[PDB]
This record gives sequence, C-alpha cells and structure tokens, in this order.
Amino acid sequence: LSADQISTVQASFDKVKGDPVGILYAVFKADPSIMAKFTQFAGKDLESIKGTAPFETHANRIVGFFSKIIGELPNIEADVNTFVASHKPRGVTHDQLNNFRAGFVSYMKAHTDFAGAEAAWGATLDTFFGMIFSKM
Ligand code: HEM
Repeated sequence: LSADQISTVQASFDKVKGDPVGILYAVFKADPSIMAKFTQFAGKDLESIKGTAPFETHANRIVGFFSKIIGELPNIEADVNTFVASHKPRGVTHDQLNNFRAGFVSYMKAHTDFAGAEAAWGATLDTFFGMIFSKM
C-alpha cells in the first residue's frame, strides 16, 4: 500500500462519501444478520427505514469512522484497535465482516466507474481486513 494506490482510493471515495445512507443500505442488504444486531432496526423492513432519521444517524457514525480510516492510510492500526474494542464484544463474525466488504464493493460498483480504482481498493481492503482478522 503505497502513495499511488492511496491517492487513487481517496479520490474514488471522495465521490461517494456524501452518501452514508446508501452505503449502509448496501451493507444491510448484503447481510440481514448485520441489521439484526441493531436494536433500532431489527425486525423492520429495510426499504422502509432507509429514509428515516435513525438510519441516517447510524450511517453517519459508521461511515464517518471508515472515512477517518481512509483519510489516514496507511497508519490505521490504532483505529482498528478501537474498532475491535467496541465490536469484539458484540460478537461480530468473520462472515459478517466479509459481507460488509462485499456490500461496500457492490455499492461502489453500482455508483461509480469502479474498474479504474479496483486494484487499489483491493490492496486497501485486504490490508484493513487483514489487520482486523488478526485481532478478532
Ligand atoms: C460488519 C459487521 C458489523 C456489525 C455486525 C456491526 C454492528 C454494530 C452495532 C450493533 C453497533 C451499535 C449501534 C448502536 O447501538 O447504536 C455499531 C456501531 C458502530 N459501528 Fe459497527 N458493525 C459492523 C461493522 C462495522 C465496521 C466495518 C465499521 C467501520 C467503519 C463500524 C463502525 C461502527 C461505529 C463507528 C459505530 C458507532 C460507535 C459504536 O457504537 O461502536 N462497524 N455497529
């Protein structure tokens, strides 16, 4: 993960970072068991809560932190540590994490011309999820 790839990803992310709700929707849609961990969304129709204020609040926090991480590549260790601290005790599994990844990439493919940033994103996400999976 070098500056060339980092600059590519960050340019790519800048195009979509204003749509937190869209990104979280794509993740929840890829894996409903992620949605079922939120007391505020469990048992509801995803298509119906997508436009409500609670969804947006959550989406802004979650994609907000991801944004922090993308902004500081590649010095992400301390933030991954924080993520693991808050999420390890909620029982998040490797499956769910990989579905988060899949949902995000699906979002990125359906909203941008992704083919030009795909290898850089691959490097980034392999690095990030590589660190998470070593810790939880
Ligand atoms: C994919 C599996 C994941 C599951 C099952 C999960 C689950 C949750 C749950 C249950 C909450 C608490 C919401 C609330 O009580 O209001 C939450 C909050 C949060 N999540 Fe995750 N999350 C996942 C992935 C991620 C990822 C990849 C990030 C990185 C951006 C992230 C960042 C956050 C942040 C910043 C919060 C707010 C602070 C907190 O309460 O932890 N989550 N998530």
